[PDB]
Amino acid sequence: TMGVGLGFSTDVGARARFNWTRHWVNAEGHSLGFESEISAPRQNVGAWYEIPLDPPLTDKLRFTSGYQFEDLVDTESKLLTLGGEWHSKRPDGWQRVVSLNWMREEYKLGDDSGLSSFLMPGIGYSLLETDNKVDPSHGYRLQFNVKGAKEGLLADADVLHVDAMAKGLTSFAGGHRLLGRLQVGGIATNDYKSIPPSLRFFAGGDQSVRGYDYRTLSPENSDGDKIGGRYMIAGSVEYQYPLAERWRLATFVDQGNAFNSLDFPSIKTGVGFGVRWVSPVGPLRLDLAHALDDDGGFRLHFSMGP
Ligand SMILES: [Pt+2]
Ligand SMILES: [Pt+2]
Ligand SMILES: [Pt+2]
Ligand SMILES: [Pt+2]
Ligand SMILES: [Pt+2]
Repeated sequence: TMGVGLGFSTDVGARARFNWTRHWVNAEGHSLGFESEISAPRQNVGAWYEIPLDPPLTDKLRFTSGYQFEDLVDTESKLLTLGGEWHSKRPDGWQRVVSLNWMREEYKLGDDSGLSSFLMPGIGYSLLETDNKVDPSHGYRLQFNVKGAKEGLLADADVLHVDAMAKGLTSFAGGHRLLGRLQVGGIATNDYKSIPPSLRFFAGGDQSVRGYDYRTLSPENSDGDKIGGRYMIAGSVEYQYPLAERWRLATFVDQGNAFNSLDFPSIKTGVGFGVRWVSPVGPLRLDLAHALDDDGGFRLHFSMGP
């Protein structure tokens, strides 16, 4: 299968995606792959190899490697990664993923720098339940993921990173939709300074807290630079009114922040309204949001997501 993509976002700007899938390499049903995405603030390249186990569809190994450059707000990171995964799914729909990932990261947090490396195991569970694929009328997504590391065991620090997300949709009356969204993240450690950007948390953006620019909701250090938070929350509620076929009208309320203290979350609130269009290039969403907290102006968001 082949793929090329063009995109735009308020978050990262113009964007190009590429995919290369090779669906059968050998008699055991192995799959080969490549993918990349190029945007001004972020560029990455990736490869993957797949081996079907038994049952062929729900159990498999996927070996992967990757590179990602990221220059966002006041932090930069060159991230190199290798990994092995074992996917397995029970009839509920609960997908477990057992992973072993090694990574090396060159990073700049504010006015400093680092290079650190980790071999970290992770486990994930997912659940996805919807009615159909171009017109979903109700459904949900549950995602849970924990990874961790022990210093000495190829790690500059001890790490316990946890992230979880939940999406839900209901249609009621004559096609009136309600959309619900929650996301939480946390990392526990005894050496926060050795902890690179990829393991820290940021908030704000199209799919996070609308009304605020991408990854700007964050703790700052002594000198006033957004260096990344130990924790995050992001929640959103959206009402959609079907206005025409392929056209919906949404209004929303968002809340969220990235923060270092459970006692001072400093929750930010965004509100707004937008237009949704299921176009022949994808679900496009164009939003107008007024940030109510901090120093709030008005903001234009563009995105092409589910
Ligand atoms: Pt999977
Ligand atoms: Pt990692
Ligand atoms: Pt998600
Ligand atoms: Pt602007
Ligand atoms: Pt896209």
